[PDB]
Amino acid sequence: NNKRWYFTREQLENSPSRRFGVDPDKELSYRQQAANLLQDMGQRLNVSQLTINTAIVYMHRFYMIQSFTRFPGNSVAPAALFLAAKVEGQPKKLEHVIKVAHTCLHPQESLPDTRSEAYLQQVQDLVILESIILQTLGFELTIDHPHTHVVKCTQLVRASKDLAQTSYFMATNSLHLTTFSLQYTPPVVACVCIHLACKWSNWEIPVSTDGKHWWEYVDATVTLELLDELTHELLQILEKTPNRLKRIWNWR
Amino acid sequence: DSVECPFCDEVSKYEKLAKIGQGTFGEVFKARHRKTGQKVALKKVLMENEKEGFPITALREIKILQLLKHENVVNLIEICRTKKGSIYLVFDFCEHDLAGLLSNVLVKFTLSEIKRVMQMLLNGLYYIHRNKILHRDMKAANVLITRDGVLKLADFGLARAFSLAKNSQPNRYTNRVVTLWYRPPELLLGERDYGPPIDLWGAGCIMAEMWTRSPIMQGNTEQHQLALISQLCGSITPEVWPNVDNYELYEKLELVKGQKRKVKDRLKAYVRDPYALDLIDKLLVLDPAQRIDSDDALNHDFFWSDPMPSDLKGMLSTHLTSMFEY
Repeated sequence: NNKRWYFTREQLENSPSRRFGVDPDKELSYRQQAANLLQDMGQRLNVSQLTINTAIVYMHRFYMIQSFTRFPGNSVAPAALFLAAKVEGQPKKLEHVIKVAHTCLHPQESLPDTRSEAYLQQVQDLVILESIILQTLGFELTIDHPHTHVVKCTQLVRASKDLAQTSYFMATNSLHLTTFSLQYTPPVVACVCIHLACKWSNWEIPVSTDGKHWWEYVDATVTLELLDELTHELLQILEKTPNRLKRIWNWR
Repeated sequence: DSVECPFCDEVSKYEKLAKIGQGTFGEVFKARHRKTGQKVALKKVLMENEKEGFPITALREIKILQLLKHENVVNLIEICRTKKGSIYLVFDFCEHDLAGLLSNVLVKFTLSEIKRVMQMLLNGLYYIHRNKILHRDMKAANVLITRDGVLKLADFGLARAFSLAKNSQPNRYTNRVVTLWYRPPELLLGERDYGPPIDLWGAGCIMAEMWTRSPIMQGNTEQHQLALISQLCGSITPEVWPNVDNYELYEKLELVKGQKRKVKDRLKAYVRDPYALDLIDKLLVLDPAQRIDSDDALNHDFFWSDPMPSDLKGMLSTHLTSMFEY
């Protein structure tokens, strides 16, 4: 049902990769790295961030079933993206995605002979992997993202353009850096994004005319206590990320 | 070695039985769960060439079937693998299809039963349309009925999603869709901004097909069709169909100018009920924007006249214990 791809903290602890020698810390970075690879590729292939996100979700879910020690991020990403593209109405041609994947992972080396056996094999290799992805995901490829509610969630607190922008940034980085999307519904993540965006922008959301906080209008299950814990984890990993926070820093 | 796969069962857990439908992009077996005897239909994903990984149109179909969960729409149970590799679409098995019934002469429909069929068929269209989907392949063959007399629309292979065309940019959908005979005029004249009404037309061709037991307008090509249609509905003119001129094929296709609407008349001999006739008529309307819609069609007096819609179960069983399919 609709809980298959949502997990508990203990479940995330005992991942497929953990059971093969991978430390929690190690693993979380494999994810971030894959995400980065995706982000990079997707930009070059000129696909929407929406598509790149879908890819990233596929990737996340995938490695809740498969282990990094059996499937290296570097091989899964291109396949994930390739799939995301078709799924989101921006198909990219198979050769085209291999070329771009090559130059990202080996900026020096030159593309093999598109007629050789070497090349032909990495072409078969990607199709195979995309298949494995499909199967591992039980062909459940329709994905919903925080960004959908965060456009609606910012409109709900009549936010500034800046506060909106900032929110999206949180949203998108949440996808790259954390496993929130494997734990909390898109609505919820959107709240976490906006909350932190306020705290960062020293913005105070006014209590309802009733006494109800703004988030109750989005997902009833949301308690300030939670928001504070998540925004803390999110900010923590953001601080560890180079130059990242710089992009939303008020310099005036 | 082997890879973990919790959410995609091997199709081995089903025992193939008999090839039941040989449609395009469809190789349809019947099958039996080796454990529960549960009957299903297996549609193997064609991979004829597909030099671009998993067939996108397949992904489309798959997205759509997952979205449509309704009593008059066929049911996707799951998807299965083979362990080259193969992918199978698994549906709930249905015992008959309208094509198999209309052709078999051992079968007869009372006026009330026919009413139920159309009521079920139009309700299913109302649903998918309400979900912004076009079926784009209306034909008796794609209309199934279960043992318990439940009509289900099937084969969404050609189906696609549709959007509200404003912002001053008309849509560009594909034009060469839906079988020739059941195809509407908008498509023949080369339209690319069409909508729900194209399925409604199909539905028309079926209504008649319920009494005539045979596809009413059989044409060799797109030109022989357009004529054949005009020879029933009348001549295509701006008078009857406003702005029909704008089509590049209007008379740039040598259309027959002298024709007057002879639909009710040409059918009276087959279908007697005056209500049924009046419906078939508002369904086979030339101008798509003047053709009756799913909602209004249901509210038509036809579905609310002395011979009220009946359930079918009794007939199906008493009638035949065999499943009608080519």
